[PDB]
Amino acid sequence: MFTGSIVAIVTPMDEKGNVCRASLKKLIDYHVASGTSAIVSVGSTGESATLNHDEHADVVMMTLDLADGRIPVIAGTGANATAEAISLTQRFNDSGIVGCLTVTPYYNRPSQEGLYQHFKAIAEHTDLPQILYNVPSRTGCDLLPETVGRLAKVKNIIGIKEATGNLTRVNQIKELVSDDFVLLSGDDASALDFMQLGGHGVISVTANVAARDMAQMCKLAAEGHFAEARVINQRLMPLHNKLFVEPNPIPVKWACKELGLVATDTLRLPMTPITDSGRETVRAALKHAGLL
Amino acid sequence: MFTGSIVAIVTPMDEKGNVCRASLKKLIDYHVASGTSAIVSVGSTGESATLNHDEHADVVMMTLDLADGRIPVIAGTGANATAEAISLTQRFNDSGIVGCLTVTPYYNRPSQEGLYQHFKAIAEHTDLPQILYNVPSRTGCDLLPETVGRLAKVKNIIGIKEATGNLTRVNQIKELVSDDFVLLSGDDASALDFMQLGGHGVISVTANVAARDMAQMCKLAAEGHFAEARVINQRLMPLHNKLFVEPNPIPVKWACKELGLVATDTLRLPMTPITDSGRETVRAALKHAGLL
Amino acid sequence: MFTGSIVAIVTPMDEKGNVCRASLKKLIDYHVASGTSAIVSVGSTGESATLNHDEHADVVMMTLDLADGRIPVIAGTGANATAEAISLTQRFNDSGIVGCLTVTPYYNRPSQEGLYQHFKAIAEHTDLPQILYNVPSRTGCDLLPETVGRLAKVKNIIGIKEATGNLTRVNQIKELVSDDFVLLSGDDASALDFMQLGGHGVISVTANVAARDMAQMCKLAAEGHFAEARVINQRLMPLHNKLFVEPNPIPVKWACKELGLVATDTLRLPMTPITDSGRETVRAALKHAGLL
Amino acid sequence: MFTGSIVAIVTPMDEKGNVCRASLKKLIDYHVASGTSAIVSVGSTGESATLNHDEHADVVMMTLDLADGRIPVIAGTGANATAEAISLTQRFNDSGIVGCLTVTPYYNRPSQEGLYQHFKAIAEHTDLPQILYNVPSRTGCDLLPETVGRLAKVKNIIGIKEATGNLTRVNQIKELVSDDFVLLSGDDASALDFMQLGGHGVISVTANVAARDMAQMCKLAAEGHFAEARVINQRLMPLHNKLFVEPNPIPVKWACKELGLVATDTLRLPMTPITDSGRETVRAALKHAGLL
Ligand SMILES: [K+]
Ligand SMILES: [K+]
Ligand SMILES: [K+]
Ligand SMILES: [K+]
Repeated sequence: MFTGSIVAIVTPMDEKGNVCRASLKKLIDYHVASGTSAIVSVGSTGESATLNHDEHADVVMMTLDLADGRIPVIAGTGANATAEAISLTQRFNDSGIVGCLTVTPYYNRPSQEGLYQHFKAIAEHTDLPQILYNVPSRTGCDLLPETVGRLAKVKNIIGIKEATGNLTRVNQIKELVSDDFVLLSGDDASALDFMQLGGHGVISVTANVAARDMAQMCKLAAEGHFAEARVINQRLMPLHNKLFVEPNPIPVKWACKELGLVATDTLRLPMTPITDSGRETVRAALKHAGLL
Repeated sequence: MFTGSIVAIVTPMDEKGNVCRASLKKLIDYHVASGTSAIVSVGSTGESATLNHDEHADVVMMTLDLADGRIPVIAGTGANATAEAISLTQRFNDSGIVGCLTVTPYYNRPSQEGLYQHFKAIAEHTDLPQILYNVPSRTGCDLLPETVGRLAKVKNIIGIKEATGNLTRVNQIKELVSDDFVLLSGDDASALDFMQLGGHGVISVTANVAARDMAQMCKLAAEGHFAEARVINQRLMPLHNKLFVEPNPIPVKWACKELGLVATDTLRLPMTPITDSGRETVRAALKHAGLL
Repeated sequence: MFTGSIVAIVTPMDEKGNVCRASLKKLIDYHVASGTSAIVSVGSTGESATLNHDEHADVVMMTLDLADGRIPVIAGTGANATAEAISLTQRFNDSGIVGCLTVTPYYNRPSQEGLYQHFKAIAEHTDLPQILYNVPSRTGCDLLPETVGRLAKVKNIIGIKEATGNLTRVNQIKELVSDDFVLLSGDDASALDFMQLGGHGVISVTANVAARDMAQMCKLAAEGHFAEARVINQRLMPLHNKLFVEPNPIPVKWACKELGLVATDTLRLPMTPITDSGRETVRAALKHAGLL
Repeated sequence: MFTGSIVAIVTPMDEKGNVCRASLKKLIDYHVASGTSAIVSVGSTGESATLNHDEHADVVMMTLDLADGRIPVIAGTGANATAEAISLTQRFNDSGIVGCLTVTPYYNRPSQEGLYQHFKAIAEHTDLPQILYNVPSRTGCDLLPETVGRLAKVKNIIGIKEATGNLTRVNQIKELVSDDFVLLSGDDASALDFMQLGGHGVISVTANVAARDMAQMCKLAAEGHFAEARVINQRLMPLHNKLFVEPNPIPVKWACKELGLVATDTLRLPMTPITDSGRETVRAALKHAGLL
């Protein structure tokens, strides 16, 4: 539910750019079959940026329905206005979702005090477990360990998706929070390293197309079998890197379509279709992972 | 008007975070009297992030009404979803605004081709002049001179607010675009340098509280009187820097309240009240500028 | 000899700026008593920058003499001219030193091919074991894992001091080199993390003044007792950070003098004496480590 | 002379890496004929890093001799040990050089106070004009405008080569120093911008192969004819960039050989020969500049 291989699942779309139920069902069946631990619905990889809150909610509810209790579902609930974050979270109160993934406000670059008040207010308006999400390269701000420690004192703030790729954050956060506070990687290429340092799992883009390998890798890591996990990691490393050859989720949607997991690789503007060079790069990575 | 001193105006709020018409009137009267070239309504400094589109539109309409033809108004129209940008833009068609200030999508980090398709589509569906807005520190993406050059070929894409603070961009862009394309600094501390290199004006935070000095500085710059402009710039430099001592528009709103231009310095979360240290810093800068 | 807690030992000086033998002897006795694994003589912390090659060699030979076979000594041999690196290394051929620490050329920013040819040529002119040293913040260049792998194929290139503080390098290098290639941290604040990921020890500044704790921490790490090691790390973390409050080795020399380990904290220009604020910061860190 | 186009001249070498007098003569004759303002002898581009001080001095003396009073010569005198800088400077006292170009210490990352004491001591022990040289990408430290202002008060500290490429530095420094203090760009690609902002000249790599165009460009810039200067700059821009496609001076030495200005393009390790791809890139840039 908040450990192991968690997929930041794509929102598959028809050619008109609306959610494709047949494709979503196929994806969710795949994750259940693959041993994926949970699904993050309408996170970054799910095109939270270009779905309105009604559409977002429709996808989350559809994902929950189709999951049919077989696999836990975490809703993306991020917003750069605290009022909007609260409103979006309230949509899922008493819904069946097991928790929320909520990103530091983007664009407006709040202070560490602002981040504290933001997440505290959100937490106060829900009984749902909250996973903080830090990704400075996308947001323009950086939720530092000290503030994470402050926020971990709030009862329902229970973990962090740390997407900096800065591995020193693992033990910096760990020393300031209780032993049951969950540390999850948001950076596929460093996620095994992140678990080797004490992290409890990954919210993963790669898991969209290598769900089985990712589940296996994280199980091995949790068991302390890092050399064995590393063999899998090495097979997946080109995907971990090349799934960001063009902006996420352009490559991973293409990959999903290539593997027959979704009907179309359609995205919403300003995401654009994969370049020819992109296709070949990603195809090479899939081949390296043994997925073709 | 798209040259000279253009204020990125604060959205003054009462204690409930709602727009304060009386305060907005005072500000607009102040800019009319002080020679400001135009008003950017609900840009970053106007808390675009935390107003919903309906509130956003209300503020722009209120600003047009209060302006009453005395000073041109430019609407902030940025969104990270191309469909949303287009929809927001339509709310202002035939409103009386003279143009739109439209930011590169934030958080989703589109490619250069993505940015091209975003702004092209926005421009296609309006007759209004469009001013592009690049601010990588906030958005996570960087609209490069090559792509600005492509976009400048679109009839109604007329200029750019360049907020990198990287002065090499001025002549990189200038050489790729027609001589009527407007280059506006979005970085107060480097704006005079930007104008000296070929820039046509500034969309300014400092202009909120030093409107007359900014207007004169920009006129002198336009006339080639850089040494004379620089004397004014030097007295404003502490403001140019310290208005960002805490997240914009926290400092400038406090400054406006201290001068009596607005009734309260209230903001919306995740912006929080200025710190005591911040007040001291900002106060000092106002005094250096001769404003208190 | 190339694992555990290795000290990048200061070059203690009299008030005239020349090596102080009495102080060097006291330091070396301290390291023997403390269980320090080896001594790096005239590395960065030893003011390699401001000693000429004759003076450098005198200090290395004095350190070797005073060690008297009780503790292995690694000579700093870095130079940004390959001819000079070769000449400096040749001074120590058949001397008693057990190996060399050789930094990527600084200032002239060679290519990865240049780095390869540099280190290959050096290795070819000596039988001594070579430890590569990467510290981009000081040198302006970055020896990447791929090139490390290339160089590890040379018989006497046997390890790396990785001072980037970028923990992802550990497993990137490890996968490209043989199992007996040594990975050492050059970044005290992340060194435990570095060992947790597979590193074999640290070449440490902190060990100058906390030799016992550092030895104990590294032993615990090598044994897989990371929680226990972490308790020591937490006690030392303020030193790990604050020993760079002013340029290394200004703080650590002051610390050594304060602990009675050296007679004077004299350095050579352009290093300047510790500031008053500096003194208090470092004193607080020593107190936190229980060393006062 | 400390204004206009100043060439950072290559140290031409035979196949053994020894200075080639015949090639150096050709280069000097070329700069005399092409209107270059002065020659910087054994700066970065002259492989200061890989000549020992005696060879360094030989090249400077040979350059004075060949110049034969026809063009002023500035000696590179930088060292990261203040005592060494002073000693090197004395080798040139009463030599006929008109001044020294002295870099911020590299690798040891001194404080601003350290830099102050370094350059003050150097200036004290010579009558020669000193030009400070700031290039953080290479040295690991950054001489800030405040400290430049302090140093400019020293009689014989007369100017600065500012190689950051950060154009805001021009007027930050200018406002802190007297009107006779010389501001010289050390970044070819931004040099015209630097001059437009108030800079007095450039210490240039590009001038090695486009001496006449550089001399005219700088004269036009000095006269305020920026649009006319910019046309020349645009034909040189590919060289300004691609002369750093591989580490300086690898590209410019190859370019000199291709034009027939020098007999061989040999460098000293850790510089290695230009790649085939590099040749292609550089060749293209020469052609764009009209030189081949
Ligand atoms: K909690
Ligand atoms: K246009
Ligand atoms: K080896
Ligand atoms: K002076």
